[PDB]
Amino acid sequence: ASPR
Amino acid sequence: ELIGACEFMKDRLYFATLRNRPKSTINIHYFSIDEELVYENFYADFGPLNLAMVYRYCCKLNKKLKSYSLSRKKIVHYTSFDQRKRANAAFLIGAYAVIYLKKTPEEAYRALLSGSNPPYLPFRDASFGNCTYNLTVLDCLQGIRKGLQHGFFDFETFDAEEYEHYERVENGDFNWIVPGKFLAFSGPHPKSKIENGYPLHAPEAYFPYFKKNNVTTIVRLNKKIYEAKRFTDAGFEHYDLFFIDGSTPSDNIVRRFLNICENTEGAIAVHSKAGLGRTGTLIACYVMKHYRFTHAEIIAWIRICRPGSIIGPQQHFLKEKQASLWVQGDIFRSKLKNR
Amino acid sequence: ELIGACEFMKDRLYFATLRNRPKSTINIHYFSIDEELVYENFYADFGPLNLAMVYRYCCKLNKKLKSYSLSRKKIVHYTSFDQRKRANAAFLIGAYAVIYLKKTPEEAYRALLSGSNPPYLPFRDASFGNCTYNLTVLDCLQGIRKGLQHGFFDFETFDAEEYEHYERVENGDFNWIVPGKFLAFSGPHPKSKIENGYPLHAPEAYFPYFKKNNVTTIVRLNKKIYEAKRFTDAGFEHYDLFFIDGSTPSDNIVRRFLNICENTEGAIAVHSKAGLGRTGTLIACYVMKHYRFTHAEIIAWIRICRPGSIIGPQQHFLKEKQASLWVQGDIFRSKLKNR
Repeated sequence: ASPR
Repeated sequence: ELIGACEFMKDRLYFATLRNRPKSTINIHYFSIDEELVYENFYADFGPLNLAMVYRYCCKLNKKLKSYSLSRKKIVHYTSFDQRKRANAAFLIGAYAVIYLKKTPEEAYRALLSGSNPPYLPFRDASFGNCTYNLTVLDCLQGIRKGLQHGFFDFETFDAEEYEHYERVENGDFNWIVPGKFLAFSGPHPKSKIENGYPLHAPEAYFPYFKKNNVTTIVRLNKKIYEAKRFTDAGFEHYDLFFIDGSTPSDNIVRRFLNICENTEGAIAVHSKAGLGRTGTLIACYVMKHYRFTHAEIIAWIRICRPGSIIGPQQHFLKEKQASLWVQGDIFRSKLKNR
Repeated sequence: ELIGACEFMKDRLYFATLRNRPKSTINIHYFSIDEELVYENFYADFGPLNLAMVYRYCCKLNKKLKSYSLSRKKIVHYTSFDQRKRANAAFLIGAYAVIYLKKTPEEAYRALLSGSNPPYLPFRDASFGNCTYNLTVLDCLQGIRKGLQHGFFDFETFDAEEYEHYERVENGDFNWIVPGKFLAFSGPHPKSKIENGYPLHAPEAYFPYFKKNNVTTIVRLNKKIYEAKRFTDAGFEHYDLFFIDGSTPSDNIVRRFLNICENTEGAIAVHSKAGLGRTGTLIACYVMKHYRFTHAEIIAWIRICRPGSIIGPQQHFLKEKQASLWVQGDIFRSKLKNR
C-alpha cells in the first residue's frame, strides 16, 4: 500500500 | 560500572542503554548516534537504518578504535530508552560485529542480549495498519550477512555519497538492490517539472545513468502515466506487469516477472508508484528463488537498501511463498546446461 | 563363471551384476530381490531401502545359507544393470555383511568394489532438484553400523509386521527412529475422516499407541491445524517449534528442541506436515549430539527408518552443524560425571  | 552493558570486544567495546547522556571519563569514551543517524519515516516505520547509515556508523567506530588518544579507554556506544532509537543502535553495532569483528548474526545478537536489558523492539512496515509482521534485529543482521555472502555490497568500494545522492527524490529516488541486476525507483512522470515543491522526473531523465550502468530493461507495476514508447525508442526494453497498489501479486505476475528477469542480460530497473511495495515484493521473489534468502532475510536486505519496501500483506505473502519459491529455484537449476 | 562377482563368503556367497536372468545349476544358486523389495519413492529418490526391507532380505538370505538343499552350492545374490536397483541390492548385501558376517562397513564396501565393476550410484533426496548432497552406499553401511552399535535396532526382536502396519497412512504414518525415544509422524488433522480417499487422523487416534509406548511429549514443527490442548488434556506435554517447510531451523529452535528432549525420560512424537524434512532434521541434531553420529551416518539411519526424511538444504545443514553438536554433546556428557 505504497506511501504518497 | 557499565552494569548491564553489552560487551562486544573484551574490555574495549560496549553497547549501553542509558536514561541520561553520560559524560566521557578518563577511562571511558561514550558516544551516541541517536541524533546523528536518523531514520526518515514514511508513516510509523522507524528503521532499520539504511545501508549508507550502517557504513557511516562503521567508519565512525573504526576511527574511534584506531585513535591513539582513545586507545587506552573503553569505547561505549550508548543509546536511550527510546526503544525505536535503541533498536536501530543495536542493529548498527551488531552489523559492525558481523562485518568487522567476524561475528555470526547469532553471536552478535547473543552479545546484545547478554546484559540485563529488555528485549529489542521489532521493526514494523510503512503501512497505515497496526504492526502485523515483526522484523527483528536478528533478522536484519541475517540480512546483512546474506548480502555480504552473495556480494550485494562491499564496504571497501561502497560509495555512500552516491547512495545518499540518488536516494533523494530530486536526483531520481532510486537504490540498487542487487548490484548489476536490480534497481528500484519511483515511477517516472510524463513531463519533468516541480509540482508543489515535489520534483517529477520523465523517463528521459534516467537514460544517462541507465545506459552508463547497463540498465537494459524497465519493469512497471503501477498505472500508466507515460508511454512505454519513450523507453523502448531509447533502446531499453519495457514490460508492464500491473497489479493493484497494496495487493499481493498473482501466481501469473510472479511467473512472468521471473521469466523476464531470468531471460534478461543486463540490469533491470523496477518501479511502481513509490517503488517500495509492489517493487520490493517482486524483487524479493527473484532473490528468494535464486539465492535462497529467507523471507526475513530479504525483507531486511531490501529495506536496508531502500527503506519502506514491502508493505502490509506483501510481508506475509513472502513468508507464505518461501517454500514454493525455493522449490522453484531447485527446479530452475535442475534444467541448467552449465559447466 | 562368476567373473567380476564380489566375494562375501569364500566359495559360498557372492554379489553379481547381470544383464539377463541367470540359470541356477547343480553348483550355483542365483537369487534376486529387485522385484521383491521395491523402494516406494516420493519424487526421484530411489533408496536406500527401508529397515523392514533390510530385515526381509537378511531373513531370506539366512534361510538360504542354512538350507540343506543349498548347503553344497555357491549362493549368488544378483542384481541387474539398472543402477538404482543395483545400489539398493549392494546396500542390502553390505548390510548383511555388517550385521551377520561381522565385517566393517569399509570391509563390506571393499568387497562390493572387488570386481572390475562400475561405481554404485549415490542416493538422492526427495527434492525436485539435483546435485547437493550425495548419500553413498558406504554412508548407508556406516549408518547401519552406528544404528546397531547404539541398539537402535535388533533383528532378533524386530517386528516387521508392526513396522509395515504403522508406516501406512491409513494406520497413522509413523516410524520409530530411536527405540523408546523418538517417533516421527505426519501431523494430525482436526477430525479423523476420509477426504478424497485420503485418510486423516485426529490427535486422539494416537493416544492408545502413545500411552502404551511411553510417549510423553509431542513436538509440532509445522502450521497449526489442531488445538494443542487436545493432546495436553489427554496428559501429554505439547510443544510448538514452527519453521518453514523445506528450510533449516534457527539456532534458537535447535536449542529449544534439545532442551525439551533432554528433559523428558520418555519418548517424543515429532511431527511436521509429512513428518519427513523438518522432523528428520531436528531428530538428527539430537542424535548427532548424544550419540556422535556423523551427518552422513544419521541421514542414512533416519532415511532407513523413514524414507524421504531430511530434504534439500537440511542435508548440508547437518554437515555444517556437526562439529558444534559434537562439542555440545561432550560438554553435556561431562557435566554427568555426577548427575
